[PDB]
Amino acid sequence: GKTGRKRRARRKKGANHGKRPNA
Amino acid sequence: MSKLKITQIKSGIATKPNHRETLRSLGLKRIGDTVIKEDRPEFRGMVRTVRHLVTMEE
Amino acid sequence: ASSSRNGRDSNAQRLGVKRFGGQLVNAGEIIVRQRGTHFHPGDGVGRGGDDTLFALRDGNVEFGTRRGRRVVNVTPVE
RNA sequence: UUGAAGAAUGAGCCUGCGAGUUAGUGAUGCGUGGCGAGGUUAACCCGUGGUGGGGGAGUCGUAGCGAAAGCGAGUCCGAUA
RNA sequence: UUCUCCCCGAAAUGCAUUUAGGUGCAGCGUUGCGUGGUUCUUGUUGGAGGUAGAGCACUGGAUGGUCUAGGGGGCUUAUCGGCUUACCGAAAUCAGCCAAACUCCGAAUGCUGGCAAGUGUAGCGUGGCAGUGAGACGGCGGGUGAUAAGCUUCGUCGUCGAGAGGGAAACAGCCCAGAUCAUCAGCUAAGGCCCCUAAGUGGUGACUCAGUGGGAAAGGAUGUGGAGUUGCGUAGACAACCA
RNA sequence: GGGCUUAAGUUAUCCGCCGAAGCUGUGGCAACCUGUGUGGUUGGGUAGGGGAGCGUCGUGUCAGUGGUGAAGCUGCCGGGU
RNA sequence: GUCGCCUCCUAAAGGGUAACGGAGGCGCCCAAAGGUUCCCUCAGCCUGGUUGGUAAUCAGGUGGUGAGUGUAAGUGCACAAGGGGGCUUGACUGUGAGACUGACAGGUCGAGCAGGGACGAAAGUCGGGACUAGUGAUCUGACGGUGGCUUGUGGAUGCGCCGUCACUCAACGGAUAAAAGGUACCCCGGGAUAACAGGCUGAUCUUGCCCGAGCGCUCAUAGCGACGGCAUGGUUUGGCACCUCGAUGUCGGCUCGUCGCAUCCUGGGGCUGGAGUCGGUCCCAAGGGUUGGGCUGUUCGCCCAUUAAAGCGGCACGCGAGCU
RNA sequence: UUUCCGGUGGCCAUAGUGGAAGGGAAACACCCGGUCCCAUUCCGAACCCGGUCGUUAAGCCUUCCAACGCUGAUGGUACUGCACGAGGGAUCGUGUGGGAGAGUAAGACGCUGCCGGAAU
Ligand SMILES: [Mg+2]
Ligand SMILES: [Mg+2]
Ligand SMILES: [Mg+2]
Ligand SMILES: [Mg+2]
Ligand SMILES: [Mg+2]
Ligand SMILES: [Mg+2]
Ligand SMILES: [Mg+2]
Ligand SMILES: [Mg+2]
Ligand SMILES: [Mg+2]
Ligand SMILES: [Mg+2]
Ligand SMILES: [Mg+2]
Ligand SMILES: [Mg+2]
Ligand SMILES: [Mg+2]
Ligand SMILES: [Mg+2]
Ligand SMILES: [Mg+2]
Ligand SMILES: [Mg+2]
Ligand SMILES: [Mg+2]
Ligand SMILES: [Mg+2]
Ligand SMILES: [Mg+2]
Ligand SMILES: [Mg+2]
Ligand SMILES: [Mg+2]
Ligand SMILES: [Mg+2]
Ligand SMILES: [Mg+2]
Ligand SMILES: [Mg+2]
Ligand SMILES: [Mg+2]
Ligand SMILES: [Mg+2]
Ligand SMILES: [Mg+2]
Ligand SMILES: [Mg+2]
Ligand SMILES: [Mg+2]
Ligand SMILES: [Mg+2]
Ligand SMILES: [Mg+2]
Ligand SMILES: [Mg+2]
Ligand SMILES: [Mg+2]
Ligand SMILES: [Mg+2]
Ligand SMILES: [Mg+2]
Ligand SMILES: [Mg+2]
Ligand SMILES: [Mg+2]
Ligand SMILES: [Mg+2]
Ligand SMILES: [Mg+2]
Ligand SMILES: [Mg+2]
Ligand SMILES: [Mg+2]
Ligand SMILES: [Mg+2]
Ligand SMILES: [Mg+2]
Ligand SMILES: [Mg+2]
Ligand SMILES: [Mg+2]
Ligand SMILES: [Mg+2]
Ligand SMILES: [Mg+2]
Ligand SMILES: [Mg+2]
Ligand SMILES: [Mg+2]
Ligand SMILES: [Mg+2]
Ligand SMILES: [Mg+2]
Ligand SMILES: [Mg+2]
Ligand SMILES: [Mg+2]
Ligand SMILES: [Mg+2]
Ligand SMILES: [Mg+2]
Ligand SMILES: [Mg+2]
Ligand SMILES: [Mg+2]
Ligand SMILES: [Mg+2]
Ligand SMILES: [Mg+2]
Ligand SMILES: [Mg+2]
Ligand SMILES: [Mg+2]
Ligand SMILES: [Mg+2]
Ligand SMILES: [Mg+2]
Ligand SMILES: [Mg+2]
Ligand SMILES: [Mg+2]
Ligand SMILES: [Mg+2]
Ligand SMILES: [Mg+2]
Ligand SMILES: [Mg+2]
Ligand SMILES: [Mg+2]
Ligand SMILES: [Mg+2]
Ligand SMILES: [Mg+2]
Ligand SMILES: [Mg+2]
Ligand SMILES: [Mg+2]
Ligand SMILES: [Mg+2]
Ligand SMILES: [Mg+2]
Ligand SMILES: [Mg+2]
Repeated sequence: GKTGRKRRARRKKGANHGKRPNA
Repeated sequence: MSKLKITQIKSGIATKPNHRETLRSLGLKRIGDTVIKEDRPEFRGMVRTVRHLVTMEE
Repeated sequence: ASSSRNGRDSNAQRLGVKRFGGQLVNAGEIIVRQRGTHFHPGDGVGRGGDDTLFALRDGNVEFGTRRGRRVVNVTPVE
């Protein structure tokens, strides 16, 4: 799903270091 | 013996309990705290164990 | 639906070496719990009914080879 | 509640009211006071004048071990082990 | 389930349960008394191992080759015996392989002793009082599941829970960092410096022209820069143009 | 998000700065440790444990006070962690 | 289906470690299959040999563990713990330094000593079995022994102690000695937990795509697309149990629309074509339009008569404080 | 003292396996008997007893042979503690420590203690 894909891809932001709650 | 100079540059939060206990044994208590230790292999070992948290000099 | 013909297991028995090399022991102290003689009784070490190796005397535990066997000895304390 | 600004619950508003109490010479700690190898009374009696005095029956401490007879700084299992 | 502040500060685990949203015991909190480096970290020194990896000694799985017992098909024709065996083929052997329940091997770590140094005031004994025994996500190593789930169930560390502040547009669990109060001082962390928005429309050298940056696969494509190897070539190459 | 290729994109590198309740400076408070002239360490916090208090009502005692105005209510000006 | 116990794997080289994870076993057996002492070495293979064959018994050669082990599996065991003979009862009584392992109940090992034995020339070994399952707390009752106690005394009787017995208490830490069902007539915390919707996921479904065996007289690619491969969508069936159980009303029609384009018609264009007429297919394109009836509660579907056409989907499978 | 040999340990293949050559003074051994102790789940084969004639054929001993097996670095690689990083995702990379297995060069036809023997 689009929402799931965006949620998973949000972990690629700079301040996060490849990790994010709920992937 | 060259009197190693060790200062803490990163916090102990979220580090491993090994690393936190190593900092305690080195006597560092805050970020920016500095201690002087002899050029002894045990202290070199502590420094290399927490090498990502401290910097060392002479 | 379906079912499993498995799910049974035995309780943990807690085998293994209980006193490692150089560790000071008293007479009668258990050195290793085991099934079969993976370690044979050496000098100063007795073997029990369930193949437990225990100390026959005070001293330090060492692991070695006696002829062709892996053995556990208790060197008498200096 | 893993997680609530939550579209989970309750509350319209104010004022008043509304939930860890009390009784045991209960059990067990602690603080403190008294006395101390002793401590302490209960009922009850006297004080119609009370909160004071008497009352040591009891009760805890003073020796333990054993199922017990028993023995006792030992005792019990045991063979005076 | 009603006033305040000071100090410390959890658990959502194990075992058992007519038990599973309850409870007892242990774990973890606090506190009195006692014992004092016994704890912990690092170094050094010594132990037991069978995981990762790897391997084919074993047990299974397996590809091809050689070779072959022995089975199938034929005839001459068979009681044989022969031609065949151009078909099948155990085993053995050669070469390449596979494995949570394979191992001739075998780490890193971890665990556990001795010694040394460092160290908060850690550890331990024994009493008083608990709460908790519904966990969550992330990293790493696994099982269940479909190479699924913000899934489920373990190992381990972290945060959240019970954590404000900075970053992540917003955004319990990610990153930085643990808030004693005051300050219209300074330096930094992560992250940032065109404007929103504090600080560089920074310097120098490359690349991109797709708004790629600012989501995606098998596959496809004279996009573009750079680095090779190699064939042919002023015996005259590749195109274009006359037989 | 505006907008950005005339990078405000990617990348290598160099020089600066911004940036938190982190660190430092300064002032106040507090817990604990220590030889007791110093100083050191510490003070996010739910369930929960420990410690010390504020306010209300009654009451023993002492000192009182009140129609030259108590309680209560309600302003203002102050005080304490 | 499972519940206690044992072995292996999962288990991440100590120990421990969960799932309705993956494999199996146990509720015994043995008077020798226990103790001791001495002796022995297997399976397989090759050769020869009456019956006799792959394989009985025999001989020689080879062969170190691939046989064997009462019984699962692992760890062991060839020095044998495997095979055989002799003699035996230690498958003892009184004990247990010191440890292992559990929250505990508990589970396990054990040197040394005494008594009285077995075996061995002795050294020595023997408190069952190569090891680890073959088991059940307490209560209550029972039998044997003992004689501690006995309510005035002596008896008796009863009890205590020691040994032992009686539970598929198998839901195996064992609620009672004693127990099955119905509730749509039902009544009185949880979104800790199901049905509906939302969310995640995308197996399935769906829509594409890559490869091109083949089919298409001929001719992979007019048009098709085998075997395989890669994804989209989130509307199908599911998986999950995150939201709501101090209420998020659940099918179809009616009414009112709005949005997507994966276009039914109308508009445009390629390739084929295709004589023309028509068609079919890959692009563009969502402006407008997209009928009325029979059957069934239906969605779906079939049918009748039309039409330029009778599209597919989203909006809590749009829309019950709008209706049905 | 040395050499050689017989016993009895230790390391447990660098020692084994296989092939070749040679040796016995004491010793070991095969060998010769079974009368005697004793013995065969039959057998004086073995065990045991009595001899040491015969014999180095074998055991045993010495020398030689890397042939099978065994031993085996250095360097690299896998993996990995800690710290990070990159992909839509299976998964991958780097820093800092540790670091195999296999394979390669190579080693190796054993080493060592005590007692006894015959000679020196
Ligand atoms: Mg999808
Ligand atoms: Mg035994
Ligand atoms: Mg036994
Ligand atoms: Mg919830
Ligand atoms: Mg609300
Ligand atoms: Mg609201
Ligand atoms: Mg509720
Ligand atoms: Mg309400
Ligand atoms: Mg109210
Ligand atoms: Mg008296
Ligand atoms: Mg605190
Ligand atoms: Mg592997
Ligand atoms: Mg508890
Ligand atoms: Mg519970
Ligand atoms: Mg739980
Ligand atoms: Mg759970
Ligand atoms: Mg958990
Ligand atoms: Mg996790
Ligand atoms: Mg998995
Ligand atoms: Mg989860
Ligand atoms: Mg909570
Ligand atoms: Mg926290
Ligand atoms: Mg925060
Ligand atoms: Mg923030
Ligand atoms: Mg913010
Ligand atoms: Mg600055
Ligand atoms: Mg920075
Ligand atoms: Mg703003
Ligand atoms: Mg510029
Ligand atoms: Mg610039
Ligand atoms: Mg594009
Ligand atoms: Mg884009
Ligand atoms: Mg792409
Ligand atoms: Mg500041
Ligand atoms: Mg601060
Ligand atoms: Mg300061
Ligand atoms: Mg505090
Ligand atoms: Mg703080
Ligand atoms: Mg509290
Ligand atoms: Mg007056
Ligand atoms: Mg009053
Ligand atoms: Mg383990
Ligand atoms: Mg481990
Ligand atoms: Mg668990
Ligand atoms: Mg036997
Ligand atoms: Mg018995
Ligand atoms: Mg003991
Ligand atoms: Mg057991
Ligand atoms: Mg005896
Ligand atoms: Mg005798
Ligand atoms: Mg047996
Ligand atoms: Mg036996
Ligand atoms: Mg009962
Ligand atoms: Mg009487
Ligand atoms: Mg007895
Ligand atoms: Mg049970
Ligand atoms: Mg019962
Ligand atoms: Mg009815
Ligand atoms: Mg109800
Ligand atoms: Mg839920
Ligand atoms: Mg709940
Ligand atoms: Mg649902
Ligand atoms: Mg909803
Ligand atoms: Mg669904
Ligand atoms: Mg579910
Ligand atoms: Mg769950
Ligand atoms: Mg409501
Ligand atoms: Mg279109
Ligand atoms: Mg339309
Ligand atoms: Mg439009
Ligand atoms: Mg139908
Ligand atoms: Mg529609
Ligand atoms: Mg609906
Ligand atoms: Mg409505
Ligand atoms: Mg090697
Ligand atoms: Mg190597």
